Amino acid sequence: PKSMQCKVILLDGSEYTCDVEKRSRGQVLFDKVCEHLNLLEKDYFGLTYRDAENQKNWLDPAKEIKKQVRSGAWHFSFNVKFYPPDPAQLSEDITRYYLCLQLRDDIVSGRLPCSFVTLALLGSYTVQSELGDYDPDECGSDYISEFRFAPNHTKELEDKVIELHKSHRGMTPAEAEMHFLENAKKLSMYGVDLHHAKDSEGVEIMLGVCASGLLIYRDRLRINRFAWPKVLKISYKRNNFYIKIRPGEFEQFESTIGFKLPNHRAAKRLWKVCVEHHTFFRLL
Ligand SMILES: N#Cc1ccc(CNCc2ccc(F)cc2)cc1
Repeated sequence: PKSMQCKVILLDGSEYTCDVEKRSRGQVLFDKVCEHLNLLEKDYFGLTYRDAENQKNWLDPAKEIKKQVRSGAWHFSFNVKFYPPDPAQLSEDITRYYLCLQLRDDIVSGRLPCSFVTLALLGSYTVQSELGDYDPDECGSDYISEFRFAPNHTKELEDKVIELHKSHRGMTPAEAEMHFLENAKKLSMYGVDLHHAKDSEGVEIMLGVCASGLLIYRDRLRINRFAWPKVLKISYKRNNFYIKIRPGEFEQFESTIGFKLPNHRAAKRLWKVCVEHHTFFRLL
């Protein structure tokens, strides 16, 4: 029985390598990675790969791996797929730990914008979880942490992390990670998957996919939001993406809203993530 080597970048930046049968469905690999991570609350997570166009794609666990990666390498990343709106409701601390690792990368990458003070507060909880209580012996007036906290590090940010870290004496790792998540979950771009698009007039917008629905970002002035329960049907056709909205009270007709995506693959990608979010957060 012929087996393919898989490589998976884990959220701590390490590599997990395993072999699966070449006709294996995505679930086979995902189960091996989750067992490696001692992760039981698996439903929030998934594997991504990079396509022939270098776009991030979710590996569909119900479909053959080979039919997805096609001509590319069996190289994947382990990621959060569904960001829980209330991380305190997760059963296990280790689930919150992996969600923290994802969010740290969302911040450093700049996908999750964050004020100076929130960058410092999140960094201070991470340090507290991983190193424990503040130690002046580890940090002089000129201290720079090995921890990546932000898309652009400054000395002022390092100092503020230390100042807040001093205030967390006696905090345990699960406690610190829960505080991290209580702050992170409030950020306006928390768990938002952003997609470049044009409206039915050709104006550049962003479509954001998240627990609370589909967000349209026209710019700092005018942001529309469609809660998932208001959405009856998501479709795509060529480069176009459409949402069918429930009729409003006393309105005779449903309303269909149309967007232009970069190409057909990008319309299909957006359709699939919206459908998956709609289903997940309907049931969660
Ligand atoms: N410079 C340099 C340099 C960078 C990376 C590596 C090893 N990368 C392994 C790896 C590949 C694909 C994958 F998905 C997971 C892990 C070695 C040297």
